[PDB]
Amino acid sequence: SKTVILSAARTPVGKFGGSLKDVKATELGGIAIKAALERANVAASDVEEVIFGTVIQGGQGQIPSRQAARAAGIPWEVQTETVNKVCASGLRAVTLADQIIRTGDQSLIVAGGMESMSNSPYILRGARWGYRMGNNEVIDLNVADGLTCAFSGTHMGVYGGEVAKEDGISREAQDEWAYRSHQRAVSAHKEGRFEEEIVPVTIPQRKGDPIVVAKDEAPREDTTIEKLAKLKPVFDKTATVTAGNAPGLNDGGAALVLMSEDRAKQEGRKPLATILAHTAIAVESKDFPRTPGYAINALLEKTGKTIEDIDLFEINEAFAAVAIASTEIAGIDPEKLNVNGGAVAMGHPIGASGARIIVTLIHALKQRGGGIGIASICSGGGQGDAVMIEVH
Amino acid sequence: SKTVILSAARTPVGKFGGSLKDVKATELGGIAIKAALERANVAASDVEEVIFGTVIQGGQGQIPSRQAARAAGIPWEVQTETVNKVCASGLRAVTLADQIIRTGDQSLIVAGGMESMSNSPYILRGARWGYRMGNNEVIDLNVADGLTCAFSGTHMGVYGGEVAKEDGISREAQDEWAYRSHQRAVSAHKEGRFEEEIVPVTIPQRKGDPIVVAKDEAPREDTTIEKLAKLKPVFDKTATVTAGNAPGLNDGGAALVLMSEDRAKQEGRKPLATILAHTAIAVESKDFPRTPGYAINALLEKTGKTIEDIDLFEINEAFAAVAIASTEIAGIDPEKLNVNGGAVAMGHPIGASGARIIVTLIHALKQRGGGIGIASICSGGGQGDAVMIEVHLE
Amino acid sequence: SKTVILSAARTPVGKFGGSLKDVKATELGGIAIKAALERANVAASDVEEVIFGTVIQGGQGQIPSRQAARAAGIPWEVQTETVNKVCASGLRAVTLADQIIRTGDQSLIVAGGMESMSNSPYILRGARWGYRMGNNEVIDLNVADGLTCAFSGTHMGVYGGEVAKEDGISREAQDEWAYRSHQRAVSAHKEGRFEEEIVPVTIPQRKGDPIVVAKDEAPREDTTIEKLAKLKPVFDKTATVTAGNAPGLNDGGAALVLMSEDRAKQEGRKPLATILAHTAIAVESKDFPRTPGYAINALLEKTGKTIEDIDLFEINEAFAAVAIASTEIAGIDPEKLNVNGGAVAMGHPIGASGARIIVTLIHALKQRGGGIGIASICSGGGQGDAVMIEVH
Amino acid sequence: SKTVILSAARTPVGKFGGSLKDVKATELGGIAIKAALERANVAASDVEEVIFGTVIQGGQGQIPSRQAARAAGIPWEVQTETVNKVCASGLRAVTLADQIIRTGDQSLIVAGGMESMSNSPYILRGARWGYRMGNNEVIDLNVADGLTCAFSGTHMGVYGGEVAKEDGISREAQDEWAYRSHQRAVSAHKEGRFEEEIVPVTIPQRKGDPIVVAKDEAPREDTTIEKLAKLKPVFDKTATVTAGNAPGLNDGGAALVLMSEDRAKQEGRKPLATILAHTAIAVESKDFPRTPGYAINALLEKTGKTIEDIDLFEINEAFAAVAIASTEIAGIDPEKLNVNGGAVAMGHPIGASGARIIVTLIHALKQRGGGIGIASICSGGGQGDAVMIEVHLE
Ligand SMILES: CC(C)(COP(=O)(O)OP(=O)(O)OC[C@H]1O[C@@H](n2cnc3c(N)ncnc32)[C@H](O)[C@@H]1OP(=O)(O)O)[C@@H](O)C(=O)NCCC(=O)NCCS
Ligand SMILES: CC(C)(COP(=O)(O)OP(=O)(O)OC[C@H]1O[C@@H](n2cnc3c(N)ncnc32)[C@H](O)[C@@H]1OP(=O)(O)O)[C@@H](O)C(=O)NCCC(=O)NCCS
Ligand SMILES: CC(C)(COP(=O)(O)OP(=O)(O)OC[C@H]1O[C@@H](n2cnc3c(N)ncnc32)[C@H](O)[C@@H]1OP(=O)(O)O)[C@@H](O)C(=O)NCCC(=O)NCCS
Ligand SMILES: CC(C)(COP(=O)(O)OP(=O)(O)OC[C@H]1O[C@@H](n2cnc3c(N)ncnc32)[C@H](O)[C@@H]1OP(=O)(O)O)[C@@H](O)C(=O)NCCC(=O)NCCS
Repeated sequence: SKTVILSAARTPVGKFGGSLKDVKATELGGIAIKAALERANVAASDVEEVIFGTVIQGGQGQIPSRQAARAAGIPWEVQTETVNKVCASGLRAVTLADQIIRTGDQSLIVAGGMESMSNSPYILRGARWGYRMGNNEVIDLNVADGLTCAFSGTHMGVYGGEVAKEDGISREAQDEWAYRSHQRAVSAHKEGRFEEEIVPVTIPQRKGDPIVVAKDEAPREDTTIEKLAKLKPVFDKTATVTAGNAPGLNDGGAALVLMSEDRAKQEGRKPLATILAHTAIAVESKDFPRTPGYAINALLEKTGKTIEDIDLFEINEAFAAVAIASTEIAGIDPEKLNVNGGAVAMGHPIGASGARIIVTLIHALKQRGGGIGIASICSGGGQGDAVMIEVH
Repeated sequence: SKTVILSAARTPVGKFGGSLKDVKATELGGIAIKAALERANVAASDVEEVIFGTVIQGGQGQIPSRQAARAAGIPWEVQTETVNKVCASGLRAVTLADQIIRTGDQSLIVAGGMESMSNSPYILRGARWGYRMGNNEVIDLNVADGLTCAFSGTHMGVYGGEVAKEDGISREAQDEWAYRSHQRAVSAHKEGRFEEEIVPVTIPQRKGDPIVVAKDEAPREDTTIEKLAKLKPVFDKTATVTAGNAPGLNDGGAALVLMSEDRAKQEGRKPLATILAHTAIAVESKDFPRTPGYAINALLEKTGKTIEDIDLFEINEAFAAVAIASTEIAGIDPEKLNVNGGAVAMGHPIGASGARIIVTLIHALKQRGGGIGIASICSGGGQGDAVMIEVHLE
Repeated sequence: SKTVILSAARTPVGKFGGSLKDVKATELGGIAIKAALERANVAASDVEEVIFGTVIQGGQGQIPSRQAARAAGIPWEVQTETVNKVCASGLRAVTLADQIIRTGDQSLIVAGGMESMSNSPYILRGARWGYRMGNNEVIDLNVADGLTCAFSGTHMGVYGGEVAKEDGISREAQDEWAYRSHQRAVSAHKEGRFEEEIVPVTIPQRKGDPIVVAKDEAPREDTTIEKLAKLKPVFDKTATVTAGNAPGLNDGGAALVLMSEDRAKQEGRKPLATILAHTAIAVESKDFPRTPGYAINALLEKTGKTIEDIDLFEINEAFAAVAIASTEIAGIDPEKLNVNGGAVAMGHPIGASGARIIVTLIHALKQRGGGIGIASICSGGGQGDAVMIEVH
Repeated sequence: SKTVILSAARTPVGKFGGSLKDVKATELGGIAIKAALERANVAASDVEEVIFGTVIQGGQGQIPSRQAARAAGIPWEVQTETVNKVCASGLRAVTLADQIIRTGDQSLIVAGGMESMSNSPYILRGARWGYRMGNNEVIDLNVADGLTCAFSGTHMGVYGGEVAKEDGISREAQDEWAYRSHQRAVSAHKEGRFEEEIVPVTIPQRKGDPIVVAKDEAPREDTTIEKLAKLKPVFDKTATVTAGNAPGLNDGGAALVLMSEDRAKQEGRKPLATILAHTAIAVESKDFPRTPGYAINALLEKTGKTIEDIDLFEINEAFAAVAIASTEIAGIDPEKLNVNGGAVAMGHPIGASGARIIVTLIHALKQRGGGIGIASICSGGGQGDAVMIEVHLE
């Protein structure tokens, strides 16, 4: 009952309708999974279970995790489940893998997440039994299943703005975090700090030569405080949340290979990282933006560690407001937060983001010579999940 | 040691466009969960995790398990995830609850599943970035995400007929198993053997009093071998699979309350059942109908145990052909299989069926004076899952 | 330059999603056309032109008039146009035929109208070039092309209520007209006064025996002033227009055979009726309910006839309010108006109604021993058309 | 006696999804109508009737002719009807105006047509009363109402290739006529021969200054026989019809002002042109491409006249194959046919094309010093319409 991470791989994150528009979510997951197995030196046929997150499942076909496992070359004989915990899906896949391995039921699991918000369909409610008369709506499945509360219909972006308002986080503080997120992502890319974690995506072409996507699409070298201050409130004209200080709709895949500490020892494998612990909390839907600091505090209490014991943090930038608020709630030095950039700059491919931030955290830790990291992520519907990892 | 089941409840199963047409999947889940908590005498605010299965998630809204949890009165502070393992979703929700409780991370979980195949939407692929010109498809999401192979586009019912053909199971054997399934379900309803497991669904009317649905809609009192032999093959003129020896599209929910052995003893709680063990196997998509007997064989191998120690079996009737094939492959006595009816009579609300068969198995064990049971279910994509349970009275 | 009517035939009028739900508009038009040719004793091959009205053309296929001509057994060699003047379509087809015959360019035209509001599709605007993101609408083509003003988006039923309000026509007066319209339609049917004009519709069956529709579906023997007074305002909670005092959405076909007076004389044909004259007026969209009395007054001025010279009137019951208002504006004895019932009782299959009221007027005239009739009809967009016919 | 044309105006023709993408059909109609009234020096409030053609009416809203009339500034008090005779709609609008004026019922009519094939919607058949289960079609309304036979479902382009095959018109003859069509259209634009007939379209931008579209978008300066020979057949691997020797889907409007001879003389108005005569014929749907030459022959027979008395012809290029076939059938000198280009180069906005070719014919006659012309157009469903006009200067 201890879980090691042998490997951690992610695709670049694409913009909505951008570089990965013609790649299915399951293909992005397959690419991440295959790169993780290569980097782990694990044969596909030795995988015992695949646990894969994706949120907008409508129209992906039967059990998307199986499609991603098969796209990776994992044989038919390996069992799989698809999991949905909205933004936490990719992280919960990993913490579920940790739990299953700690029972001894399995010793080698692939876990991660995938999303192609570019390829989400539109739906027709009412067409099955008939509209009869009067106009009806054609519903963006990203909006219906990902971006709006199932209880109130309110957009996540309205809840983000309401929390920023109640927490007293200014427009100017949010635009400063957005700027810093862009500058750290462009810097990390230029200086080669994403080279190790990224598996490029090759897109067969109508033309002759294949398109290679090797870089995160959304970071802007040319964004500035001045340009961000010009943008308009997107969800409410009185709020502070804009397109510039909120993450986009995005496409991406992320995968990790997990193994029992005991099996890795016996096989003579040097793990990339160890899972020390994880916890989740839940609050009302409208308070989802508050959860990452609560989840971090809950995990510190669980482990008996203090904030000063943590070398780096990845808090998913659900909004810039959420990185700032969660910094206050947990008393985090922002110099140790999202040091290679975060979702405001890099995007939020919902089902992948939870696994993506672990992949980024591991490599950020390796880059500063190892240490202890927490990845924390809030999720629509009002949950927060956090995991503590060690890179030796 | 062994995870305990305090309670197990299911809705009636409705026909497609039938008696539960106007009830959302998440409401069916909530009703089942609330009845499970009432029967367990567990407070909703003491639940630590809800793990709920559903397959056609398209258009249900954010994290359907959470909607089901809230519909049951479970507070905001309880964590939840939705799981999808096609037909196995409701069963894998339970075996995941078992693994989590066995780690010690939690001691009280609600697990189960739900589906409203009636309320699944249609989709438009291509409308987001534009058709430009030419006709396109408006796609039935039950067909796209539930009933067709992600790899080949082939209907599960084609795979059902192909496996029945290859195993040499006749049209006549399939129709006899279908007639038997209806006789056993009708018989279980009329003799009061479903009364304990079913939580009725109350549908508030715009008009007069509420409608209360208390009975499984699909079982037919008046079906016969004669009528079944008249039906035409549905997926291939040359195959043996009809609307009468294949389950329907259906609406339902089912829920169980799971607790650690240790916590159950501290609180004075007698288990309804114990989870002994579970396993899963996986094969090619086209071979999904063969998995239940293989899942049983691997589960027996794992527990050192013998087919003769098992008092009752629930094998989800993915087709009549699957109950027959699995009987030979596991060497099962048919008199010990699906004794109150199965999916051919009762229906297959995909996300719920894996929890549903465990609820039916627990109550069939209890009616028999107790014993050991295996629930086994195959799922689209080529998986089989089986769980071994123990039921004792007093 | 005079036009005779050799024959006049209509299908029964079906309710929305009712008796004619599985018959295409072009099939309803074909059935009417074929019955008119039989009743005229005119060979299909001698027809020189088919002019046919239909309003909701979306999804009917290429030139619906040609489909109706071919469904009637009219050979490929006969020319055809489809015309759209909303509610006036079926009447304008007839008055256009009169004009063409008065030039001598042709001497034998089939004219009429057809509508299947049951079979109108739904549309997606935005799907061609792509929604990109956000919910959109699926639009009822009856609502978009038939029932709402192209300028304001307002429902015809809102304009009906606004005119009833401005003209001081009470809820109670409208419910009395609705009751009278139902009682005259049921009476006409029971006493055989629709037997001559109706051509039954035969619907081939999944079962063995074909369904024969021989009766107008919408008239209610059991409707009463009491039941009508219980109904709620449908378009605005402060207005007087209800489901009971406004016509429905309906399905129907109507056809007439027109011939030059000179050719009919030479062939020894006794015409059913003669077209004496016609006129149209136009007003702003919102004033469409006012046009029938104006059109009648314009036609009396044109012919130098007075209201007392007219034996019977058919004013299409666009609303009960419109029969009442148009009665005042033209000073019409209501005992000579819509004597066998009208659209409030019988339905308003938009593209057919203009031809339908002429078919009804001719037979109502024959039943009282001949005389002079005016048919008048308002049409969405703010037009009114009226025709004066003689039955000798 | 003879109806007179005071004026004739057309928009540029836009490509599908091209330069007029953001302009509704009714706006294109209004722009053409307003330019016709300006050029006729006729007051909008003196018009007595608007007869306007459009084919894909689905989703345009109530009586599109009235929307076009109001877009032109024509008052509410002017009567209007929309007509549909597929590709002949714009031309039959004019010949109907001619018949009405010849009765004396009216003395001043606006006639013409419009289409925005760019803005045609998709439809859902079956969503009103419900799919129940199974995939359905989302239908391109251009395809359903414009481009396919109501009787067979066959694309007009299949009928085009079948008639080209049966008439023995080679791929090479079709591509030479296509190259010629582009050369003549490009040439007419560059040499200022379209400047008089075209009314530019001004598209107000959300952003900076308005976009002014003044040029036909489809004519290609850089097309060659070589490039045309490289294209693959569109509707049948074995046919000769390509994207290059068939017209596109296009956006456009065109309008004419018609007046009685008597009224024109009272008001001092010199006619742009006189309508001499018109006729229409009808054949089987599949034979629609053969009708233009037959319509010309019947119109000559009717007027006692001879093919040699006609100075210019506009035969709508429904396909290159149709211009060639019709040339043989009517015995036309190609040097007198479509002399400023036709639909293969210029496009086919179905509802407008029949008015458009009359506008182009009037200005080609005027450029030639005057004369007699015939416009002939075939239409989906199997019709042909031809109109004879006279143009004199001074
Ligand atoms: C906020 C949101 C509505 C924006 O959608 P969008 O309008 O498509 O966003 P875009 O990036 O296309 O548009 C924003 C505009 O601001 C500009 N902009 C955005 N970020 C900028 C930056 N950092 N610097 C400068 N300009 C910027 C863009 O260039 C664009 O302007 P343009 O139209 O001239 O190109 C969408 O990304 C969203 O809903 N995000 C939240 C996702 C979420 O909540 N996920 C979790 C769900 S549980
Ligand atoms: C088989 C299937 C296509 C049938 O759909 P359907 O046509 O809507 O089925 P119905 O329930 O309407 O039955 C069709 C006919 O058979 C008849 N029939 C069905 N079962 C019968 C029985 N036991 N006795 C007599 N008649 C019976 C019905 O009465 C009906 O007759 P009717 O149309 O005259 O009323 C559909 O249920 C299916 O695809 N099921 C497979 C489920 C599955 O594979 N799920 C797992 C995938 S991962
Ligand atoms: C008014 C309108 C919205 C009604 O649509 P609808 O709701 O489908 O109408 P229905 O007849 O189904 O419903 C009306 C209700 O009143 C009742 N009702 C209607 N007429 C009645 C009568 N004469 N006596 C008693 N009850 C009557 C019906 O039974 C029904 O009640 P129910 O739901 O219990 O069956 C629709 O017919 C309409 O828009 N009409 C105007 C058409 C028009 O303007 N055409 C010209 C366009 S240019
Ligand atoms: C023929 C038809 C299917 C073509 O549609 P499409 O594929 O959208 O056509 P495009 O304009 O995109 O042309 C296709 C290709 O041919 C090329 N092409 C077309 N005309 C060309 C020319 N003159 N020279 C060189 N290349 C040419 C285009 O550049 C394009 O190449 P690309 O795809 O690499 O850019 C369509 O226009 C049609 O159905 N037309 C018939 C109209 C009709 O029948 N109307 C009357 C019915 S009642």
